[PDB]
Amino acid sequence: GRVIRNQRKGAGSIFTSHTRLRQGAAKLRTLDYAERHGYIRGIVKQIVHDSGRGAPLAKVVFRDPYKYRLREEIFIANEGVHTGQFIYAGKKASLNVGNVLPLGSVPEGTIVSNVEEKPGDRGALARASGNYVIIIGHNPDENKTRVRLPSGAKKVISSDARGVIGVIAGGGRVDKPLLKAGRAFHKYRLKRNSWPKTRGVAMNPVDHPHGGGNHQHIGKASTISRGAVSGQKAGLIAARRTGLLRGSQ
RNA sequence: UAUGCCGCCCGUCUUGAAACACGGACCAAGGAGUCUAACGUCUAUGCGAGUGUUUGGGUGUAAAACCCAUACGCGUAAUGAA
RNA sequence: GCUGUUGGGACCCGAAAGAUGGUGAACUAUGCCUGAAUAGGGUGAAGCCAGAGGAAACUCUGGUGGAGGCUCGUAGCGGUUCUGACGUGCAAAUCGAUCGUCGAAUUUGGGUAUAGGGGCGAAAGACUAAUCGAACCAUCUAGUAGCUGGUUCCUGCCGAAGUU
RNA sequence: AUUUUUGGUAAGCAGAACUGGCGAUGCGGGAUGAACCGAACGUAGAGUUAAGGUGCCGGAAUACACGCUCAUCAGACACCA
RNA sequence: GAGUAGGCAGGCGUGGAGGUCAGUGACGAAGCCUAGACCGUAAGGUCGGGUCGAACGGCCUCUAGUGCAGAUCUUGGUGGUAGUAGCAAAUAUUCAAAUGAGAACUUUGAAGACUGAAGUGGGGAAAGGUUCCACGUCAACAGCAGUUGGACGUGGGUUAGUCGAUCCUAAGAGAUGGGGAAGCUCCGUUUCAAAGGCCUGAUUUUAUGCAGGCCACCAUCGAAAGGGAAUCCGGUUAAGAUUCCGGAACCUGGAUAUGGAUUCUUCACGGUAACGUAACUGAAUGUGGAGACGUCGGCGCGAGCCCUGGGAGGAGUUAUCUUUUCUUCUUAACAGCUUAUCACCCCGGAAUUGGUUUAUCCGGAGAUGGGGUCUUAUGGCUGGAAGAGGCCAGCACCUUUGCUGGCUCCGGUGCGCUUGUGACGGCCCGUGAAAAUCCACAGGAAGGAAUAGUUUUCAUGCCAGGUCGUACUGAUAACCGCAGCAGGUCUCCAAGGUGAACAGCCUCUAGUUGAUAGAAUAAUGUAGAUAAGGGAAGUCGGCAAAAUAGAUCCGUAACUUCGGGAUAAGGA
RNA sequence: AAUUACGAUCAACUUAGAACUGGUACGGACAAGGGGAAUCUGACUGUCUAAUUAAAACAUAGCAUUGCGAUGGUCAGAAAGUGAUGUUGACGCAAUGUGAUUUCUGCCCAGUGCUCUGAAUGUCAAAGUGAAGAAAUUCAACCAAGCGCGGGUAAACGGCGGGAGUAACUAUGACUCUCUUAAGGUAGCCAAAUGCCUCGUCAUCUAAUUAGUGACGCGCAUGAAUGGAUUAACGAGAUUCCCACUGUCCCUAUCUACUAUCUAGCGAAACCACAGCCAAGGGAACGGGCUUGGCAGAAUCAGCGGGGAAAGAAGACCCUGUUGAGC
RNA sequence: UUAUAGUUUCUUUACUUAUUCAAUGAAGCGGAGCUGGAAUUCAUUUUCCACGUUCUAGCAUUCAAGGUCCCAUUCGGGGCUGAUCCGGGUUGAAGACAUUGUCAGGUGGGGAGUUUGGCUGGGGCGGCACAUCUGUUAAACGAUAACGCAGAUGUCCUAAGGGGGGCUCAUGGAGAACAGAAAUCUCCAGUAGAACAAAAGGGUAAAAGCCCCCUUGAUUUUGAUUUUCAGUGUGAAUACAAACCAUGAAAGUGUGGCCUAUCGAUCCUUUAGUCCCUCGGAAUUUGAGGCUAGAGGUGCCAGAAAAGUUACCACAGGGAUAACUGGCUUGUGGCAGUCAAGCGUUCAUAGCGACAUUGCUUUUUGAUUCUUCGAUGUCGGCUCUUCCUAUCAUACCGAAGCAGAAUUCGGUAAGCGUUGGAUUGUUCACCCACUAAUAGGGAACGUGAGCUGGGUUUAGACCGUCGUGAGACAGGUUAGUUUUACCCUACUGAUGAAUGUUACCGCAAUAGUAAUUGAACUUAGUACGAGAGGAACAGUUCAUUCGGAUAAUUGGUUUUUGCGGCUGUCUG
Repeated sequence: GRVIRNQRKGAGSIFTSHTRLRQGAAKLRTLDYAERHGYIRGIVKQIVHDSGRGAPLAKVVFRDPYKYRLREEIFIANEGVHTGQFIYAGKKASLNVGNVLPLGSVPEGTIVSNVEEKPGDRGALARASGNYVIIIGHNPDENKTRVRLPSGAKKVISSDARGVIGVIAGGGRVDKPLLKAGRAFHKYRLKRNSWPKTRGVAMNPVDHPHGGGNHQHIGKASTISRGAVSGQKAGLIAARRTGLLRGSQ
């Protein structure tokens, strides 16, 4: 049998990200002395689009404390952030929308975003459109704060891990229907080559573990094991359950 | 050449080919049981309880011919797993 | 020395295959980069302007505008039917009429990436240089064949088997 | 293929027994035919016959003898139509 | 005395080998040809005749790549079919002369035609590679012909500071440090690297040591369509020209001396202001701009073309008519002075809400109104530049060249066509490259005066611009398809009429008139057509064809996701 | 200074309106929709079998499910100081299914599969542990994961036909039992592209209909995202009927051009054992040749498609082969 | 008992330094000290308590201030602060876990390799005719086949083996309380009609059977022999011999079952035997290996280790073998007789016909496998010719339960014709309608270089059922390339040398041949008939189907491009 679409996506020839039209790596400015001990003021110089990503990027000009420059940094604009407004990044920075303070230096119940998994990561969590973390709990004894992720999972991050206050802008983007194929086409054309997906069942048995038959049908269980080899996984990997539930998910 | 009578197209597989079975338009040339190691039978030749010079040496008119020691193979004893 | 046996290309010619190591994206497939190309019409979306009606709630009219993976149709791109032409052709896929579509999921040049149990696939086992249910080149290789075909002078004598 | 013989409606079908043939076989005859009849074959001459025939084709009695048959679908040589 | 498969024996023939016949042979070896002969049951042998020209044989033995009709055998050659099939799509040729041995095909003239500016026009890209052009020539090729040719023979021809390449980066490809791998080499291109360059004077030790000091996540390749320093006109050759010549520019790199401008504390002044003027210091470093960008719909402007008027020339028609049919009347880069949407500035203080677009946006973060500032795209005029080019007339000139003079002017118009563009607007879960390169500012390092010095962002002046490509076709004959193949192959420019129109049909410019021809008009074909009456009865099936059709007015159903259906239908 | 709705001038083509006129002609050539009533099916535009299939197949938006919070998920690499996603972060990435909108999406974890805040020891490898021995060694308990056992799960694969009798009356909706493991096909739909019988039966369309449509349903073998029932618009899709139209036909005819034909020139190929008259006979059971008859006269031209079991290609169907390949 | 600190022995934590994951251009880490403002126990040697920037889209870069030495006080350049000291651990996670290495268990069609019996009236589905046994086939020795017939085996038995001894079995008859058809008892007959483990056959009467007594010949050693047969194996059997036993008074009999079936190689493993041999430098004991006889098994039974699928398919072959024709056959189908119980008022036969029975045909379907697998183009229709007659109509006849008309049954007879449509691809079928009638057939199931391509049967696709699945379906559905004649013959037409030349006019061998059917008027409302209905020959007039001509007329055709008209454009 052939190597499946799924299998040869990871070889990464044509399936690589379309990265010409993008502004750059959206990160928080590196964890440094000024952010540890005080905070730096930055100016939201412009708020720009980014291709394959449905959340505006806030290009915010900071200074260089050590040499005479203006180190420009590319953020993911929180909703209500505007042009020329002052962003404040550090431990001592005030609790306003746009500001970058460590989760330890923040009260409980805050709606934070662009959070770090490790301290000095420069943003990992709640980075997509209309998504945010809720800082549930705390503990200064073994300084590690409890947080609730957009997936609804509770994690425990260090107190020195930073995050930007408010929700990430561009929310409700998914609640409009994409519409007539071409909208999807154009959406995908600037992220990746993962579009118009052929159904394994509609292929020949060479091409997919679903192929063949005188009727289109999977034939055996679509719930595949976790221990299934890299090449065997087509359907639902390590499916705890299946089917449409009644009442609440 | 005429005349009387006779005479299906060869090769092939086949129980059975003139075959409505296969190859063949025609011609020239090329074109298919070989050599080798090891053996069975039968026969010729030598020597014959022996036999085999030629791996090697000596020699040479020089890949020839001629000469030759010690082994070695086989035979001269079989039967037993031993 | 004839005959015979076995291993060797083993009387000669013949597979579909398999293995090793290499060469192809000048065709077509998909993505990316950087370019280019597409008359004239129909219908008349939002936004906008002026009217009329009614106690009010609110409802009707005319114009404007110029939307649409809208629509007719040219170039273009395609290939439905004629099961037309041709079918030892113009051509190893063309010709003519008829037709699909024609501002986008469009058409396309150059550059660049993906190489064979691999690619690529809006999925037909499709396409990957007229080659694809596993490309092409060389080698292993004179592959093997209980199977087909062939197997070259004369005369003389003898003369079978299809059964255990 | 005659004879014995199983299956089968049957078969130029399938399968046996003994023998003889074709295969591997020309020749005379049954018009023609692998198998039937007669005979098996160096090259010739002469003579005589086999099976089969002797109106004409066609070598050979339109021979002899006793009967039968007249068909507007005569009949005519075994295997064999 | 038969005989397949098969066995065995006796011989026939071939290439070589040892021996022998003191073999044959240029007075003719071998080979081949022979309705001549003889021997042999046969395989075969022997002889005569011819052709030919250099070797060959009998016999006794040795040895083998040793004997052919078949293998859809191999290679090479040859046939019958057969002077047959055929050489029939791109509308089409015809008369005369010339040339020549020879003309349907060549050259010229004259007709008649076609392509019809989405072309059979004029350039190019990739590809080819001399096909370009001249002379000589026709054995081969151009499926007829050939005097012709993209053929054949010998030559000639491609001129660059400005066009490209060269440079920059794009998707990417790739050394390096390193790490993997038995190894071929694989990963990665900023990484767990000690990863060199920049300028000022110095100080004049036949020119070498300083420091003002700075600055550093770092090869290279990658576009003849992206980014990009700078060229235009006229003429010129058999064939080249944005290159040659003539005239005029411009750019970059470097040198420098005058003119200017600035300078009594020196780095200019003016305007309230937007900003202006010929200049009018400016290191490190930092900052910002340009390079730098979608697509579409209408709208304004510009250039070119199209239509069109008067006048100055020439040509065509003229039995009749026509103040008319045709045609020339053109202005490059570059330099100047000027020229505008937009934006901005001052005065002013708006509701009785005004200004205003085709499109409804704008105004107390200051409208309207009055007056100003700028971008110079774009136009105007001028210089270029009339001497050029064009259209003429008169005069000669043996050749080959001329000489002389004249006109080259003034309009108008637009939902026109192409095209550049400016300000807007619709669209997006799509918001539509980067780098080289260049500039500007912030900044204030350093330097600099008046009886002599500053400044090269301005004016003039001086010098240099290498290397490679450059001809030609770009296709119904130059590229790929075995070929001079009805196929395929990327673009640019684009006239008149009809008409909505770049549709179809006809013409102008320019280009071809090439596709074997002549005769005759049977069958059957192929591509076009028409048919009385009936009207799907044909047929698997209304396949094929017929009918309908543009525009204007009238009218428009079920159903509906309320957008449609819709050009419904049905009429005039 | 006395104070209106007005002149001069130049200039395109748009639509109205009337008259006149013709062999009722006028988008005069060119150009240029046939339309209507239904069913099946896919919502639509889009895409592919270059060279026999353009479709109802693929895609699609919508819907649903599954995995994953990075010391990760899916995937790559012989390896690695290696890589894709990822210049990414759940409104994301990855993996499936169904296929617009409307309406709904039932029941079944017994089986296969997947998963787990589930329980022991039922196994339970190597290394380790202990016993015996002179050692090699044999024997024992301890034994990780997974299996096994227990739960969860069907928009996971799938299944859901269930099957009998009694009873008003004349065909039975009340009783009764046993369930194929778990449930017994629910709402719906149909002789449907799924119905064998089948040309089902009834109606309708026709003079006549194995066709069409609408109903009926113990449905050989319909059915709920292996989606079921609708469904406007769309379709070079499959099908039926009607009107217009016609050489499709009754029934053929005629015309044009280019062929064919003849000529000059140039000039192939396929195929070919030898060849080329029949009838019967026998025969590898369908002869050009054989036997017996019929017969039979040079050279041939244009047609033709009866024959040459004509040509094209070592049947691709079927079998065999101790021959392979994709799956 | 613990009080030595002499190892992890096992489990609960901790340390950084290996290993590990990040990030920065390795800037600010850690500890302490200042200033805190303060903690109040109280101004401290006590321990809790921060360390310069926030309304605003500006700016922040070349060490300035004080202080100290040099510059002889020119020029400025330098020390420390400004900005706290010390440790040089860049920062932070993670940590002896993970990572990696090796080995081990699980999972692993993602992937690789390979397999997927045989016989066979084609394969497959069945079956076992594949190893065996009885009877029959089997043709009186033996041997003998088929998917021939009726059956059987993969076991069972310490007694159902061995010996000996007593008795007689099936069944019937007559009889004895309960007791009867059947419980037990007695006698009489009783050639086996019983019994002997099974299948069947053979065998057996003081036994081989049934009852009783004792045993283990169902033992040891190896050889020869018979059947199958190669005179191999295996199995079974026979007869002795040499040992040891059993029984019996003994003769004797006994090496498993009364006889004919009941079973299995090498290699491997395991057991029995034997003071055995070997382990090769020499000893011993384990251990292993040998020697002789068993057992664990191959049922495909002389003994591979083995699942599908292909409608995407492939190669070598095969007419040894299927799907079509043809050939023998004729069951089956179709047609036709003989006999005649009877049906038909009566009446066998006008017309039919039971029970039987003899055929003929090759338009069905089978049976077979002879031809073809280096292909004979595989259904139906369209077209077209010819033939068969088993006659639907027509011609002329005979018969009748024939009055007429109508119909039925036959004869000669294939001359003559035998249709138009709806649905279906269909052949077949079924309806409507006209006709004189709408008979049946053949000719490679006529006819594809004649067409068509609906069906069938390649590849795409959908549904149902089946399959875990790939896939399957002679189930349904839709889309799906139909090639070549120019050769010979045949056929149709067209020439033609030679009969001294040429011309005209003829004859006729042979071959062909063609006409067809209906209606209407009259006969005639006549015959016939109770009536109702209702003929026929003769005499006319027209039609259908066919054929051969012909073009006056009618219609069609138009390149007569004959005339006229009309549009677009070009020729002023």
